[PDB]
Amino acid sequence: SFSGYLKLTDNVYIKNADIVEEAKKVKPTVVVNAANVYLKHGGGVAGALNKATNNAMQVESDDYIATNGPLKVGGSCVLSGHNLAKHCLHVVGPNVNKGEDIQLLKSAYENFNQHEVLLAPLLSAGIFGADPIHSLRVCVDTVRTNVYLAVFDKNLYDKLVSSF
Ligand SMILES: CS(=O)(=O)Nc1cccc([C@@H](CC(=O)O)NC(=O)c2ncnc3[nH]ccc23)c1
Repeated sequence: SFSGYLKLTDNVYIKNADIVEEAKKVKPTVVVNAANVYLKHGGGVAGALNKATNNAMQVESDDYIATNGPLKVGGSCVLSGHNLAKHCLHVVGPNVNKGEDIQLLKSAYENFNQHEVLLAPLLSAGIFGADPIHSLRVCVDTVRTNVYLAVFDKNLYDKLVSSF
């Protein structure tokens, strides 16, 4: 039920929207979380998604980590979407502020290819420290499935479209 999106390519779409509000409106099959390897959803997209689930996402994530250990940078896991989606694909993009290799951003986007359609943020952008224009280019050049990108900041949305 996605609406108001601008088509960038055959499979990539973009909208100036809060991913939490977009998830509550659409209730997609898959919402992507901008996760860290420990699934500690403190801030950014992860903190906002977890807060919308009344912390049920953090409780579920802590049990997952206790059983399986941390994810790899560039890796992912599928957990419940709670009240936002059927599923949440927790994807770990490299955190540039922590010295993580930006080359892992392509591996992180490759996780999207296991799902026919997804609502997602730009990986590694925001508090993760990477250039969002770079993140959109890697998204477009890596993801082959249908991805609906929610870009929170209006000025960033405008720059992303103008420079595409
Ligand atoms: C530094 S920047 O990436 O160019 N600018 C930026 C400006 C404002 C925000 C951001 C990042 C910050 C971050 O969550 O780590 N936000 C998002 O990517 C985002 N996207 C969709 N829906 C959302 N709901 C809550 C956050 C959010 C980034």
